[PDB]
Amino acid sequence: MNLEVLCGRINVENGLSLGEPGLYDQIYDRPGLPDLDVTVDATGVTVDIGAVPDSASQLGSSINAGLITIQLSEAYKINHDFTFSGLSKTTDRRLSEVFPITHDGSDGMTPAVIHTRLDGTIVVVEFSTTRSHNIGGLEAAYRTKIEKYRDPISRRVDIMENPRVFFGVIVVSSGGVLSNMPLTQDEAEELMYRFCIANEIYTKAREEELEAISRALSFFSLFEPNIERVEGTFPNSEIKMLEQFLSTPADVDFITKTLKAKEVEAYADLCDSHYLKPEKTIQERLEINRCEAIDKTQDLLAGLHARSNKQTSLNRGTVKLPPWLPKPSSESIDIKTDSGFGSLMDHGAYGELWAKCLLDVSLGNVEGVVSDPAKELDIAISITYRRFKPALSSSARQEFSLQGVEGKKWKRMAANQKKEKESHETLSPFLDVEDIGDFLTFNNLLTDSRYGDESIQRAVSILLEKASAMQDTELTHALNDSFKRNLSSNVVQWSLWVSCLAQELASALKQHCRAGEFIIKKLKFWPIYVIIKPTKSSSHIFYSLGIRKADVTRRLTGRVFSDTIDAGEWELTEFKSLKTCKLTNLVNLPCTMLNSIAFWREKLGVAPWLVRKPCSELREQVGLTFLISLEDKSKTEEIITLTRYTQMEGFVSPPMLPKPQKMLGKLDGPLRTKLQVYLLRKHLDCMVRIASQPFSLIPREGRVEWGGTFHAISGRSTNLENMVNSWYIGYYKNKEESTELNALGEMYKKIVEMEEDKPSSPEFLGWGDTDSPKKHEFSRSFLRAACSSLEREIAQRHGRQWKQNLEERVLREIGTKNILDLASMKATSNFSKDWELYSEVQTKEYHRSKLLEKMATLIEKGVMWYIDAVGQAWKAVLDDGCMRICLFKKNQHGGLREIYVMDANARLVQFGVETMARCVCELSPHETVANPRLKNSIIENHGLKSARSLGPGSININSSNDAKKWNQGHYTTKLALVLCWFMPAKFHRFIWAAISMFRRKKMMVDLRFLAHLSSKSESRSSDPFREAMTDAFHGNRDVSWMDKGRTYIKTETGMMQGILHFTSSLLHSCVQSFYKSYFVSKLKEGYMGESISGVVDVIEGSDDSAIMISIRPKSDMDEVRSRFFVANLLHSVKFLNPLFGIYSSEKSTVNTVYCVEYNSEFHFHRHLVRPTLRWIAASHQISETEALASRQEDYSNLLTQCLEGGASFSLTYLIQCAQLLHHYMLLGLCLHPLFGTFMGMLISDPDPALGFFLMDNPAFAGGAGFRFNLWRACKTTDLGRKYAYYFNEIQGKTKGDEDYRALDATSGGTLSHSVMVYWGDRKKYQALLNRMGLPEDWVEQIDENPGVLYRRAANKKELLLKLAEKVHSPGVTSSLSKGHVVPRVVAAGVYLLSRHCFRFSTQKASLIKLLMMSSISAMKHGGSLNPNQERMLFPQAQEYDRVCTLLEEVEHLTGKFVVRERNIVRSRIDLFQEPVDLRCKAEDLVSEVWFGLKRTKLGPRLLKEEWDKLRASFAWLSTDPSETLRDGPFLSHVQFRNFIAHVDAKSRSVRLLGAPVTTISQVVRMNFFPGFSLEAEKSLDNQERLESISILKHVLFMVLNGPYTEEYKLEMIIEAFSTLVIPQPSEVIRKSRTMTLCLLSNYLSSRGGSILDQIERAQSGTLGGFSKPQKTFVRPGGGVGYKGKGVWTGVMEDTHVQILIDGDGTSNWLEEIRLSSDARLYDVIESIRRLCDDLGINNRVASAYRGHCMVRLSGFKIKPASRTDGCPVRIMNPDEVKMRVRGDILNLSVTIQEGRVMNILSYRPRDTDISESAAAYLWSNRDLFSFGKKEPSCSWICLKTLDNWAWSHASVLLANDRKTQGIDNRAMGNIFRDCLEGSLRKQGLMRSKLTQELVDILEGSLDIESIFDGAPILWSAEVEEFGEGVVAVSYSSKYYHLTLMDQAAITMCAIMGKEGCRGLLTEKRCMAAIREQVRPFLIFLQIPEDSISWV
RNA sequence: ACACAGAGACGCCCAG
RNA sequence: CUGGGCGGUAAAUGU
RNA sequence: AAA
Ligand SMILES: [Mg+2]
Repeated sequence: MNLEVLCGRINVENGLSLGEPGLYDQIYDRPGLPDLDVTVDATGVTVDIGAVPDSASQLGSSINAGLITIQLSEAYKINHDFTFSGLSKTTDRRLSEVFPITHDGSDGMTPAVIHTRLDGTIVVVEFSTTRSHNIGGLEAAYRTKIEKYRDPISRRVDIMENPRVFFGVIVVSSGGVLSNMPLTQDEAEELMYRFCIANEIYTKAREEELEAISRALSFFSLFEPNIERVEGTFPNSEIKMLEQFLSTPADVDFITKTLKAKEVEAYADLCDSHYLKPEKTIQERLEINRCEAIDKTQDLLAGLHARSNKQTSLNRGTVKLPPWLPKPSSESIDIKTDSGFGSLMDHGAYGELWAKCLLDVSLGNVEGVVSDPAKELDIAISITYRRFKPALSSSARQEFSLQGVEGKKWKRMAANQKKEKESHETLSPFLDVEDIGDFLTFNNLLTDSRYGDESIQRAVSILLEKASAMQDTELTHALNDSFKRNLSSNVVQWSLWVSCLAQELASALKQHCRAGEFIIKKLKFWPIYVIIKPTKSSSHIFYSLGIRKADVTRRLTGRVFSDTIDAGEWELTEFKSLKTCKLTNLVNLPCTMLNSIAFWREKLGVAPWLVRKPCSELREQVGLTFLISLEDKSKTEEIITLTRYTQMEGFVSPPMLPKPQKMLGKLDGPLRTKLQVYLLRKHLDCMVRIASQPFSLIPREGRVEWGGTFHAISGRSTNLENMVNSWYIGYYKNKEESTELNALGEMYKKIVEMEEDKPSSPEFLGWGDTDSPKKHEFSRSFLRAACSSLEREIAQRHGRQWKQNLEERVLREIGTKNILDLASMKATSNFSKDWELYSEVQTKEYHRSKLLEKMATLIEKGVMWYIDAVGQAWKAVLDDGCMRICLFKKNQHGGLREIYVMDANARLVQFGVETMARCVCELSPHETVANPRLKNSIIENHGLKSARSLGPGSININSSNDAKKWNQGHYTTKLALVLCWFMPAKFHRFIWAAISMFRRKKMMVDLRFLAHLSSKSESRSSDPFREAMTDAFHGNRDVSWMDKGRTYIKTETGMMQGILHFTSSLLHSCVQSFYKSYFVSKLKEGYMGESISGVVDVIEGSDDSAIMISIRPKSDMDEVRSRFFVANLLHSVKFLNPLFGIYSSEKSTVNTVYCVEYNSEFHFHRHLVRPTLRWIAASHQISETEALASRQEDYSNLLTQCLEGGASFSLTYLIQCAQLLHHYMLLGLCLHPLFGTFMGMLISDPDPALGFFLMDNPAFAGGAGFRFNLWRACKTTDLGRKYAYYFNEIQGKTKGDEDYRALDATSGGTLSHSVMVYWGDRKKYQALLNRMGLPEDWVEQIDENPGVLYRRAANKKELLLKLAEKVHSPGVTSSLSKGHVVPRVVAAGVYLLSRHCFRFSTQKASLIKLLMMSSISAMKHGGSLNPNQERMLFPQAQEYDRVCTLLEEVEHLTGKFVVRERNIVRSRIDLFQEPVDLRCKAEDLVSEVWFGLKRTKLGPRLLKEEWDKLRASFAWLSTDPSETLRDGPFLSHVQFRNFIAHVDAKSRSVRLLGAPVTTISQVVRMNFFPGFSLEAEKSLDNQERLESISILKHVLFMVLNGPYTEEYKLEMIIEAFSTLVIPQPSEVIRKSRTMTLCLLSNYLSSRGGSILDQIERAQSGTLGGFSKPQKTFVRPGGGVGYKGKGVWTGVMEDTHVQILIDGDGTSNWLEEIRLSSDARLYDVIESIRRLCDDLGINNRVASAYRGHCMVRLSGFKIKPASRTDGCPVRIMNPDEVKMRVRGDILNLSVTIQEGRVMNILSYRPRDTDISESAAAYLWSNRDLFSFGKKEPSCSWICLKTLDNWAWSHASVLLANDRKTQGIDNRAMGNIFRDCLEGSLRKQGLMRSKLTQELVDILEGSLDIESIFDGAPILWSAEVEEFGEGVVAVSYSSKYYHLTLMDQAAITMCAIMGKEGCRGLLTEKRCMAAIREQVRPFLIFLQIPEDSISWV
């Protein structure tokens, strides 16, 4: 029907109305039904509509014969949208548009139809249907639909002017129609007919949260893929296997037999492999092992030498660059031919070429060789190369073509063929690697060059001193001098000119040249000339070097450098080649060398400010780093990398021997470089040395240390940290390198090798159990047992209802997904049927498209929910029959990895399974890849459990594991069985089909690879894979994985890398749970039927795993038997691992005592080591961005990540200096002639996002972010004037200057003005935009409806707009193109200074022009920032000021060297936290004001107040969104939203590692340099005026927690508050102790008057507390949880509220709300939500009260009173207050009535708020307060130690009870004893005070004593536990920071004896002559003298 | 020179 | 043998 | 007293 006539026949009067319900009934007779054929599939449901039966009543004319399609998701609401088909205009609007904003929370609610009438009236009609036959049901539905809408519509119309609205509702059932809408009878009859058809079709076919749940549930209920088609298509995809796996139980007898067999096999391997039997001495055993290792190394060397040329002596250079080190000079080109050019030609073809090259340059035309500054200066304020063609004689061309400059044309002749045949040769191990050996130990790299006076050093020093102007202390000068000394060196200058050469080559990389011509160019500073012959930009580029040979002042020593040809006066070099990938390391060379020098000098103990000769060890590390960076080969990295695995075996304890000869499987391979031969020889020597003897464990007092550590490459013995960091030297290589076509055959070899052996019989692939499986089989019963064990664990931890919660979570996570979430920049494959066959796509080019294009078509098709697009993708995959995969290579710091790109439909299908697997993995207590908090929890908390259960002196045993081929080896049926086991039986079909689609993998190959492959039919070659591939492609031989003439490789086994990550993690978790259950079951038993006591902890990731087991022995013999038993248990795992599909790798290290590694984190007892070299190396991998500020912020992020790995602040400062040098070099330092003018002009105006580089304070360098440095710069230098002018123009006070104003604010609090234009990907990005076809006027459409940038959005055009603004994002879309960032940045930096390439935020101007415009600019504004502007711009400026004022306490380099702290743990230092007074968020405030949706929890009155404050800040703001755009200085709402969202405070948390732990002062004193203390010098006058409240908190803590009576405490509090001055309170909504202190001071001073008004104003109208408190529940080590039934009573916005709460165990919940007066309720709701989330209680728990009330409240959302859940909302003097002090609690208690206590404020001092600076401030004012009179005060009130006579007087006070004013007895003694005990434990002596069996789920031949002889005994060592759980317990004492008894213990230890004290605390023994002196300390210990027994 | 237990690049398209 | 015109790829799953 |  129509709506126009229906709305026209409605008369609307002024106001609101509801009409009267008109009950309608059927009148005309009804025909039966048209034909309604309905079928269901994955696409949808098809509704075939037949012909309506004919009748005279014209019923059925609305329908039309045909077919109707409905998607599966919305099949639940079929009656509603088919009975009411039509009659709706769609484009559903909300109440926010036509009605104004009321801020009631009901704005998000929208009706079905909303009609703006032709005369302006508003009519809203609501539809409702029901399958009932009673009139009462229709009346109930009508009343419900009336009442759920009447109240909010009334509230909306009782405010808007001239309201004329009408509300209607239509209820249609199968028995009648009830509606207030006047309708004709025929309309009712046709609606009845449509309802009958709708419910017939439904019977035949059968809040946003609830809608998503219903949609997902309906989809999974109606989804039915044909199982038979899957079984006919995919192998081993029968549901019978799944049903059998879920049906039959396990066979326990088979499990027992298999366990016994594998146990005896493991025992046999352990006994025979490690030479256990017969009896032998340990020395004999290690000698036999060493002989075996020597034999294996020798036969490997012989086998490697067999397939090689002999070639004992060979001439080659590992470094291609010459060792020249010339002095820098000016940029003046000088030929200066003195001996004549004639002496050059008669020295070879190189001499002829160089003579002919220099002769042309001698004949004028010097332009092009050196840039002209004049031309650049006149062009900028308003790339020419010197090409030449020499003679090129034929012999010269031949000799040059030998090097490969023109190798294609000169390929035929015999010399080039000989060279090509010789190139394919592998060098021999016996090559006499001699020069490399003595180059490392003896080199002159670290000798000072005495060059620190030239122009480059002058420029960098000028820039450094300009950057360090803000911080002008002595420390900065010392660190700058150290950096300059590092800069002045031979290696650094060599790297500088090498990097200049590399930048020049990268600039000249893309310059096409004709045949026979070259380019000559001179470097800017050094007198070095290069001749460049460039080929294609992707291909090689050639160069030769020439020097005067009279200007080479210095030269590096060593023979590793390549030979240089001498030609008379000039020295020349041959033609070498590089690519784009190899230029990365050459550019970043000087920064790399500076970082390495600083890092190793700091690590070797040399202080930065000292000057010493270099050590022998230092030169080895720096030379090795230099050689590795220069050679840049992939094979060289592996040898150094495997040193970690071959060296980790030295920690293995008895009875296992260290066997590093397992690593020979990867050391084999070709050796094409001399350096690789040297590294292999040193690796074998280290292997032999490791196999000879293990590492020595020395159990000293308490601590555990390892001895005999040494460096792998050079046999020098070092510390442990040096070895761990030397394990990672191989990371000094370019991670990304290009792949050539003769390569890439290794990938296909890795793919096909596993697939060759697949068991043909499928009986052991899930069908049945078997022992001793093959390379792919597994046992079903073991999987059943593991799944049952993990299910038992989950049911134990997460209760018995975990399955239903998991189902609801899965449905919620899958129901809310849109297509726009899936769209991203990730690539996808276009491989299809037409690409399969060759010889038809040979003359075509294959390309990969982004997922954005594939999702844009789906979005514009008309689907938005992800749950709608799964069916089409699944059907398309099933029809195609195979998953289609593309391949490429990802190069990493390790072995090569194959990466699988995936099709779009396959990705869409895989997303849901990945989501389900993640949801299942979120519950496991062992898995860590989805629970990142667990990896730092399981390892650290093992010590606590070991100490708590077993007791003190436990012995730990650990094992670290890995997997050979995790991606391969896994048959997908196992994963499917596990997932279906862990699911509630409704997802089973979908998971089974989505897994079964995997086993038809078809992987493409490169088309050029096949194009070169098809030409050749004979393979030759020495490897079988090439012959097999050639014969299979040509069809000569037949293989299963590839057929004739196809472009795809077909496999059947394995899962790809990462595609099924979470499912593999779940399987690994099941296996580890089974292992733990088996281990504890066997640990219950013991040797000879004993009972070994211990604890087993297990942790795992994707493939990595770790087992930690600790036991406690009582004697020696049982200790040795227990350790042998544990060795057996840890050795059986590698034989239990063939069961399932694990196949544990060779890199696993087993049976180590006090060490365990997991995810590259090494725990060595209480010393935690993290390799920081891997982060220091990666400190220059910046990303391409639109602005320079983003480059600086990326530098800051990399520096922070480097600091978090663990490094001193001096090292961080030096790394920041290196980053500054790198940035300034990237900004055209050595590529543009006008950089000197640029810096000389820039030093006047330092400006971030303009060219200047800000630098941090040396004391605190990495913790502070970029905003802190911006704030310091704005408050220190002239940047504040420009920022003030910019912000004033933003305010609108200063108008004009349309193009001068800055609007775009980059993330990080940096508003920007300009952006560079020239992007290489910009044309590609434009093409990408063209091929998707977005609307052009997206900004015009987004300004019309701005409410889509703040909501989820539902309209299709809304989604198109959101996608359009997603593509046009400034950062992500333009930056994720990626590539080799550094070479392209270098190439663009040759013209960035002087060329029009910057765009305003349309004239394009140079950087110098931008500097001139900024000169005629805000520099003339001359105004500073006011506190309002600073508070708006920096929302955390107070924390910045506090940190800065604390920071300047350290300004001088004075300190003492101390012993290094040997207890390293992690920490979480919180700083720069979110402000408490801000009370709101800008974006949330704007969203709530403009669109009325609940973002912030602020009431409408507070919203009005904050809006008035913001309007005071910004004048052009207004409630109407459209008014703000034109009035304000903004172009579009996108820019406004970006500007608003960018400037908002974010909390900054650092995670330092070091000694356990103001705290900033402690971490800046300890971590400045290891073994050194910074020793800050404080100023007295600062802390009293900066934070006087901290002194008050200190005094309050030391008074309340102290030995004082209550009256004395009251008087002390009164006088302390009277003496100090406290600022006035600030209004906050979050509870704070500072505000309570201010209120307490104002109350006791009585200055504010009515204290209740002040309290309610400070807490924003909130008053009250607990009338009946809640009884406490003792918590296991924490504050007592308040449980029971209680009441919260108070006032809130002039309303007498009363809240009833209840809780049980975990949290409290709302029970009942009683309120005095309704008035406005919404402010009450927001206030009570703030109270609830401040006190931690929840609203989700349902209430049992079913009685009558006014409204319901559930989940902090208002609900109609008809519904039954949620909390009911039923409506029901300053002289009385006083001071009351409880135990460590202050309260302003004021009882409401007699019989109960009513307190309204709280304050408990803690252990944090104690400062030594506050104690010193109290010491200066010792006579001011009353505490200076007696001895307990001035020592307990202040913080100081106790003197000898002082503690003697204290002891004689202790001996007698006496009576002293407010001093007390027996409690002062308690705190004294606690302080003395804590002081005792710090120095030593006194020790710090501190299951899923398998059954319910289901000898003595060795000498032992001899095989464990010669080993230390560990139970007699008394070694402590490790982990942060133990460490944090020892600091739990409240009086930890007390020095009141340290000197007492120092004096007592000497007089008593180190062993004597321990005997005293155990046996109570002492001798009399020292008893006379320890008797005062015996009364301090409160131990009687008659009890202690004398010796 | 680069890559590789010899699968490739060492310019490509034209026009005469 | 000359002469003219140039543009690529590179990017996978998760927190 | 605390999340
Ligand atoms: Mg592995």
